[PDB]
Amino acid sequence: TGYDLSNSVFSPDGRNFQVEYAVKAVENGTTSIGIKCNDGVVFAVEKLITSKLLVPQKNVKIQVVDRHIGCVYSGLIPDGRHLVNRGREEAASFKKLYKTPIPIPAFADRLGQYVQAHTLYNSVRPFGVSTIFGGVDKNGAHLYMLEPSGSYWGYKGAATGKGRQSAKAELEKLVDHHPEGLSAREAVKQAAKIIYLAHEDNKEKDFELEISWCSLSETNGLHKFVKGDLLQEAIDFAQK
Amino acid sequence: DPSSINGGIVVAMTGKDCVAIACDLRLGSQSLGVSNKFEKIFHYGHVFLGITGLATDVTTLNEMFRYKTNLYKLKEERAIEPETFTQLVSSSLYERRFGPYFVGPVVAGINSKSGKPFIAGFDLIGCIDEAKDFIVSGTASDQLFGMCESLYEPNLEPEDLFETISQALLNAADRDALSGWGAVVYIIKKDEVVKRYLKMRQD
Amino acid sequence: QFNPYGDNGGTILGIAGEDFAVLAGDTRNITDYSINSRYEPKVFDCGDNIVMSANGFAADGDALVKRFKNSVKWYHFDHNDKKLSINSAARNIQHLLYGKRFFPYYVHTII
Amino acid sequence: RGVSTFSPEGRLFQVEYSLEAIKLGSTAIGIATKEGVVLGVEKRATSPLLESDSIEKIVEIDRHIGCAMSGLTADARSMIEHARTAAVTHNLYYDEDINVESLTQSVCDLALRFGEGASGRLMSRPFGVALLIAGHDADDGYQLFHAEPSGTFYRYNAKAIGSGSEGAQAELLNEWHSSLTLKEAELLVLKILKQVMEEKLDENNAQLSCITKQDGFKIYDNEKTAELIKELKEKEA
Amino acid sequence: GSRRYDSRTTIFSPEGRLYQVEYALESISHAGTAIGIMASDGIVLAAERKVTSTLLEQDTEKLYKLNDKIAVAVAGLTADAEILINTARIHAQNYLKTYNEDIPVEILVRRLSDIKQGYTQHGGLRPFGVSFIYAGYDDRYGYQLYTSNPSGNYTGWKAISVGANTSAAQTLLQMDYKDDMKVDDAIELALKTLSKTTDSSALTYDRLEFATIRKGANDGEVYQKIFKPQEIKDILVKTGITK
Amino acid sequence: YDRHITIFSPEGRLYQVEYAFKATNQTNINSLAVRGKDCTVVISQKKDKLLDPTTVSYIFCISRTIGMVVNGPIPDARNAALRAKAEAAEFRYKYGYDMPCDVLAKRMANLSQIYTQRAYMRPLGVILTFVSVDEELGPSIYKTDPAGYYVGYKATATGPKQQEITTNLENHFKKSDHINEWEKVVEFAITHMIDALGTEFSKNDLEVGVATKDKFFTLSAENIEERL
Amino acid sequence: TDRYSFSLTTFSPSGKLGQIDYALTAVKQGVTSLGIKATNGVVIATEKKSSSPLAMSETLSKVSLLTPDIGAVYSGMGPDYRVLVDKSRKVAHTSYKRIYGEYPPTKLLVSEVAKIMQEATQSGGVRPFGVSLLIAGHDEFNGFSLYQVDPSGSYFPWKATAIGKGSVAAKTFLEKRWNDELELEDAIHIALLTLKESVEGEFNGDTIELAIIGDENPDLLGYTGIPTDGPRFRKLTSQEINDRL
Amino acid sequence: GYDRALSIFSPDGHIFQVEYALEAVKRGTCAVGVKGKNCVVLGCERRSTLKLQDTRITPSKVSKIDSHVVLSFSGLNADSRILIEKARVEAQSHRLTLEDPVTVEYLTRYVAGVQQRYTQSGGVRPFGVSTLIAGFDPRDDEPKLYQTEPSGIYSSWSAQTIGRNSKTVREFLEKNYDRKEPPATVEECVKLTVRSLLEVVQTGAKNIEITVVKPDSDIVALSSEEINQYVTQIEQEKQE
Amino acid sequence: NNYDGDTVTFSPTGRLFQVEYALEAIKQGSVTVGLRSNTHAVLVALKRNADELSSYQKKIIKCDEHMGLSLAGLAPDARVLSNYLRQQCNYSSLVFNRKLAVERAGHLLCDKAQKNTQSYGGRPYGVGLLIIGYDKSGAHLLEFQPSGNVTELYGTAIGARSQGAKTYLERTLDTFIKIDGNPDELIKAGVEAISQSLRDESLTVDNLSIAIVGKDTPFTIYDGEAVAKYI
Repeated sequence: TGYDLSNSVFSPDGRNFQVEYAVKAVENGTTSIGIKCNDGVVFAVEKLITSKLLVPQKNVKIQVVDRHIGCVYSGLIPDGRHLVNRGREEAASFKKLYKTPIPIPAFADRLGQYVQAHTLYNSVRPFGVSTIFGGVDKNGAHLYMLEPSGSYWGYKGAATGKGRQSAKAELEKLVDHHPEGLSAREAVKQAAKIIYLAHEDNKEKDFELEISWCSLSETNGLHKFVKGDLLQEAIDFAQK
Repeated sequence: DPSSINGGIVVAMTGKDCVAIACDLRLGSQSLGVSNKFEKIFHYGHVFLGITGLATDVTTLNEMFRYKTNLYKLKEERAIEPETFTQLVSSSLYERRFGPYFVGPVVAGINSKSGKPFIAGFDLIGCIDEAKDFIVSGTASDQLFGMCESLYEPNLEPEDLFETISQALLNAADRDALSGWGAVVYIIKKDEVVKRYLKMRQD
Repeated sequence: QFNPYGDNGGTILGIAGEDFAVLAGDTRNITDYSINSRYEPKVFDCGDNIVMSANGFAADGDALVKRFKNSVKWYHFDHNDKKLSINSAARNIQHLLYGKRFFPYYVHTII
Repeated sequence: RGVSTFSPEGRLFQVEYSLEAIKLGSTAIGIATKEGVVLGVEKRATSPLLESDSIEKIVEIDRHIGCAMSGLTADARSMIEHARTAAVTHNLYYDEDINVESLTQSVCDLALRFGEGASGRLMSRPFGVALLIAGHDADDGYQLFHAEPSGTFYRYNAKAIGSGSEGAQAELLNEWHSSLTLKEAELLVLKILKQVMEEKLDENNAQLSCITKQDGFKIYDNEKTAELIKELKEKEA
Repeated sequence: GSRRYDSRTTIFSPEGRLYQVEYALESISHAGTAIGIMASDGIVLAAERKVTSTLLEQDTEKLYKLNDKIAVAVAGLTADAEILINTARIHAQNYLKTYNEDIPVEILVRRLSDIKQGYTQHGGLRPFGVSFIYAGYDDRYGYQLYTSNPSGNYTGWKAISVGANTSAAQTLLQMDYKDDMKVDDAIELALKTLSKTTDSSALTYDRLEFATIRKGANDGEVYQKIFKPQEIKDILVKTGITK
Repeated sequence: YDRHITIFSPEGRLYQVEYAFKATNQTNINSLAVRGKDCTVVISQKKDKLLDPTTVSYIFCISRTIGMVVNGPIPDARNAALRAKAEAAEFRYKYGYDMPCDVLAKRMANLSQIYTQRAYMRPLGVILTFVSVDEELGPSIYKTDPAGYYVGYKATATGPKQQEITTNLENHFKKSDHINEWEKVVEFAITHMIDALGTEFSKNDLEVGVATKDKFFTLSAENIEERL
Repeated sequence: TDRYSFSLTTFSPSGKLGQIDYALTAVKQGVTSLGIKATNGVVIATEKKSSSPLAMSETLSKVSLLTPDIGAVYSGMGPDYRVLVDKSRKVAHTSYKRIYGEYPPTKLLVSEVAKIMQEATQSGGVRPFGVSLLIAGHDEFNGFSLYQVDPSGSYFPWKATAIGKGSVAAKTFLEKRWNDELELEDAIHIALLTLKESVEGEFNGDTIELAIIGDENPDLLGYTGIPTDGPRFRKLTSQEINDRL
Repeated sequence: GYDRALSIFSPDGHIFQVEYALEAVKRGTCAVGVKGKNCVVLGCERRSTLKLQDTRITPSKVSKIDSHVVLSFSGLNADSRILIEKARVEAQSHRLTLEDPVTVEYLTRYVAGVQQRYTQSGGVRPFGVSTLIAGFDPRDDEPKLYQTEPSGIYSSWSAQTIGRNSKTVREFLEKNYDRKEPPATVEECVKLTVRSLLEVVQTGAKNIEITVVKPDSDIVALSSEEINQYVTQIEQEKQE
Repeated sequence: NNYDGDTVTFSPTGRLFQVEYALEAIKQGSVTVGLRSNTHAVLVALKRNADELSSYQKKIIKCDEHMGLSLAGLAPDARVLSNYLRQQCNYSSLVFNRKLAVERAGHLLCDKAQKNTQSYGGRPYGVGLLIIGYDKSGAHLLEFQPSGNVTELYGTAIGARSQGAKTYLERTLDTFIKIDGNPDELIKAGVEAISQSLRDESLTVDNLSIAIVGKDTPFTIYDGEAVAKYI
């Protein structure tokens, strides 16, 4: 009843309703997906073309942290940009202190602490974004998803946004059918296919597909967008 | 040296169930005598304090210790004893470890509960020197040491203690250019305090 | 023991005519007895038909010139693109110089 | 609801309420011609024992800039101090008179300071007073501006503020033309003030001031205003 | 934010009143009675103990000393009163240090009143729920009696009462008071007023605090005496209460 | 109201603290801690194909000797874990010897009490169980709650189904303190949990933390299967 | 972020500070604790309740040494008492011992604790402490003393008193057995008898905590050599309590 | 710190705290000031408090801000003391900086500025005081009177009353005070002030205080005997 | 509605009502249109006046020699944002001898707007902005909303009744895309687009303002007689 009007107020059942409302805000965004392959990660996202006056291939959504971390988010885009700026500051501080690129689990913990710190007071608002991020470090490839409550986990495949249910079903089938794993290019094709399938929930507007990847054998452990013939091949595979 | 600008000397001795504290009266700037009525001895209840050094620092420390002793009496509902006042003086001095007061304080008293005379001296940063015989301070400290190591006896009646401390003070002050324009002696018993002004050559 | 200043040499000259002004400068930059460069201009056109030269320690002079150009830009922004006259520029430069009264620019300025 | 809350229509509550407060003030009229700008105010004395010479609704910001106020006139003193300081500091920094529009923009930036400043909170509420700023500069000649606690200012050929602003402005719409002389502007200001004032107009209930390039800002004495009122009465009847 | 939980302790009412100040006065009106009487040669303070009136209560709470010449009687919260008393003691010592003279009573009273008023005007904190009766001596006016309330107002009185039965005590004190009374007559009047206004079976010695400020009594110019329970019992026997 | 911030109710209660206690049971996971007179053993009941199981854990390594288990939501759990690690490191730097388990528990309980007394701070809806083998006290289990209350235990259990485990432990101790046996203590705790709850916990259904004299570590799934 | 700069404790229209009254209610819901002052000592006693049967109740002590000659006990909220004890020890060191070289008297330390408790009822954004404290001490110039401190910062000196659930009955019992001539053993016996009434479970040495301010204990002073150097405060072991039972 | 906006605007454009401060001024005792040909007279009403009040030590309402300037008030007494202290400090500072004592108008403007600042600043409440400021400018023989209000408005006035039944006294003044021929001697001004005060204060002549201000810093507080003489003369002339 | 008090409160459906109220403030402003080609970028603005005796409110603000914007909504917020953008461009030039890219300025505005919708004590801005510029990548047009969203478009319109102009721009996209080297034609296309949002008024020299930037053209503003040839 009255327990939903302020952040960091426990309900009688032990709930924080402002965080749940932030999750509701997240559920109204576009679909973002991440796939973990044998030696890297692939991030894919759908961008709605509200008007034909939007310049194609501009308005980039996927963002980069340091030179090896990829991040995408669903929800209120400015909140995601705020979180990415904070993550860039954290990575810079870690690199300055310890002369090594920040490991992915450490970056995930720093982001989680920052998100969680916004559920502790009623003078601030929880972040309205769910973030799928990851990359490659000395231990290998890592993929994580972070929720508005500050909780995060590592995933074999993650999906968020309005079309999250169908994307999760497709990811589960993909994981079940490939116990050994997937290559980076095959992961790019599958991400294109899954984004196209998940868009079928929202047929009212056209969409553009954006894909990025970070792999040891394809980008030498750096994060790079997919823009050339590979992007067209993935689009053709998805539309097939 | 700020400590040797104004001049002045203070002595303290223990005799039987009694104590004695004496000081000179001169106040001069560098070599010109300004005042012959500058007393360096104050008392807060039954505890006596004599301060040598910069006259400004002497007055400031007297005012500050009067402040602190009044507040102590208000909170504790009893007068402060010499043994606790010594610790208070040491802490007050060490709180200015780097901007120190250029002072030579000496504490003399009789403990109300025990009746034992107590005496102590301090440097400018609050190091405590406890003595069973005597304490000296001022520009004529070496002369005072020479007089006291020869004239003092372990147990003296107040009448004899008066003569001993007075002669030590006068003969040490007559060999110090910056000390001596008058002299005051305090003889302190359990229930009586006597103050005497000595006759001196002035110059 | 650091000596944040230098000399850098150079010579400038300003002459005012009946309907014109002239500001001339040497183009030689030296440290003590070596030549840093033979063509390093020290006279600049700082907008609104105003020319400026701050001769002496080169770093301080460059900083002062950059600050004055920025001041002209903000004067245009804040006053509806009004032309900055020469006396107003002189006063603004006086304030810029006196803003470092106790750590001054080591230059002689002519506009 | 804080002091910086948006209404569902897209407006700030405190600014609208301050405008309502301004609507309760006494009437001030400004008229701009090519021979100078005229400002005029009514002196709303509460009691017969109140000495009207102590009521000062028209103040000088600089030799070439004057101002009149309406509403909570106590709040205007801080803004007047700010404007005088801005003009004097501009003269110090640039050896030139400040433009009227720049001074008005500085005053509006100050008025914004119940929230975020113009360059990135000095008070807990917006001002409750509106200003008529008259001036002359070499770039734009004679100018009249209306400044409001919303941080927005306008330029007017003629403007009226205060309790009787609507009727006075309606009269100004039908009576202002670009060929008005200074004396005609003075008579028009007096006539509109007499129309909007409940009390009978005289040399004590109202005062006039003028800004010219030659003589600068000046406030008329009571004798000159009385002569002008007599001239207006004779001309009208 | 936290705007909902703010009670706005420093705002006016539509009638021009401060709610917190009035409520603190009402809180004080339920505390033990204190009375101050000034005669031509001294001052008497008498505080009737109200709380913690039990047999196993060691006397070892209402009368306090500020300096060697000024004392106070407290009505209200004891801990807030102790805070203000510590501040007043520090102020008196600061004045002595600066000017090498004893602080006049009015200056200290006005300083305490200003401290009280500050909590009423600015900040978001509750006012002090304490009323003080000051009894002091100075070379300007001689013997002085003051009172100060949470509103920050201080007033000088010949005879005053603060506490549970201020109306009845003041009505009693308006009569039977003369400008030429002595210290013993003032003591008798204070005890009689306390006995008449007491809402208890008897006015015993263990429910009272007494203090006098006069001249002499094994002291110099001015002596402050805080009565022991035995002295209070002897005074009660002498006056006629015999309780 | 008094039910939104940490102020007293008319009955002297603090509703936000009680609601945080309720929040401590958001995850239906039970944990059990026992002592073996030479070691300390904690076992937790971790329970989607998309998740990476190795990243899911409620057992933290606060320092070389101190281990922690949390009951409650994972964000507050990680908040507390980071705070405890920082406190232990600061203690070791400042005082020159390893932080003991009981002192760390007291420090965390003091922080929780601060949360319960300050309005702008909300309590953390977690229950913290610290285990170690102290060089002065031997095996040690200490537990702190959102109210600021902490105590040491011979053995303890946390979760929704904690009454059954507590009753079974008390019956075992009455039969007869500690366990007189680290692997044997681990198997004892596994069997105790199985008997208290039911079914057969596979290697993926539990996580085990073991604290020995100079170390605290966590067993892998292969080690847990080896116990089974 | 922290915008709670306003008092959470305010006067009601009737003149009552509600939060302090609620803290007093929380105290009155707490377990019983007692203090008795004899001619040659002071006894402070309390009941030890265990949250769980598997909890080592020895690790939690409701009686705490403040100074070698001053100890304390409480009724109310445990964590508040723990924090208050830490603060009281720190204030004892930083306000008196570092200035005069001696531990403070009982009354001055009680006054400092009362100041700390009062500040929590007027400063912004805080809740008053929900405890009541009994403090027992000895000093050279005042002898033995016992004090009670309330959540509002009011403190009173007591010949004997009790706080907690069974406060009224224990107070009546102690009133009926006061004679101004008791010794330490008599006070300990009276305290045990009064506690036996207010304890519902087992009444032994593992469910009672007793402490005494008595005579100096040279054995509890890990060095020899200074004639003027004693810790009067002493906590009775469970074995001694069982023997006295 | 505490910086809540206590004084804000209402939907009708009013600031309620200022109006309530004006009501607080209304609750205060009645003060009056009159201008003479060469003097200013300030009259105040004493509250009918208990007869056990000591007149020597109680504050006497009329306070000398400087040897040539006095101030009286109506409203809360302690707030008035704060304003009086600020005015005295400012007068000394001005005399220091400009080598001349303040004018009456300058001090009035300073006090009004303090009141306005409290009306506009955050975390404080406005003063519940209205003030009358009287005096003579240095080397000037022109009487000066001014009134200041909680909002910050000030004006000069030839005769003015504040507090409680100030309307009746103001009507009496308007009926009896002539601008063309103000009272010539000090006695006439004192008589007018006393007669105006007697219109609301029927509790006797004991509760009336009179202060006379004359140029070259001539400030005299009349004794109770003189005020009683004036009152007896007025009573005698009342009937015949 | 109890959820619209401040900007730190979500609704049960996950909406920020103060942001929506700021958007409503935008929707009541005068229409402005932005357009661009591969070589030039253009802003067209319809001014408004209080009454006949009043001047018209300015709507176009120059940020730097290669960049400017037009506003719709609360003008002081536009002044604050424009001053911030001027400072950022000046910093880029002073420190790197570099002309700030349009996309980076959009990012900066997004970041500055986001911080005002997540913390207590501050309101979101109440203005929408159309930003034109020319940099090393050519001509750019951006649309900024106070929620923090910034979009890059070929053309757009904001303010009251901007839908007609937006539809006109969407229909004639391929035409104005290729108006390279002919600034007057692009300006006339923009004027025709803004003519679609007029209902009871006609464009005059007093209520029409135009701005243009381009490959060789610094950001320039035309008003008054300077627009008489475009009417």
